[PDB]
Amino acid sequence: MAMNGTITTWFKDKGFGFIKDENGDNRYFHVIKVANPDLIKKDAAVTFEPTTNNKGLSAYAVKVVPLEHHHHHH
Repeated sequence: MAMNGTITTWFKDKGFGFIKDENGDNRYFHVIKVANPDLIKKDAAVTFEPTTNNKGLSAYAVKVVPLEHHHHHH
C-alpha cells in the first residue's frame, strides 16, 4: 500500500484532488485522508495507497512530498 503518483487535478475549494495510480486507475484523495498537513500541497510528487471511489474501497494515510519548507499555524 505504498505507491507513487502525481496530482493531475486539485479542488482546494472542495478539499480533494485527483491522482493517477501506478496501476492506471484515476481516483480522488481527500485532504482529510492525507497524513501530511492539509495546509501543504504540491503536485510534483505524491505517495499513497491504491483505492477506489468511496462507494467501494477507502483511502487513508496519504503523503504529499514537501519542498523542504513549511509553516506552522493555529
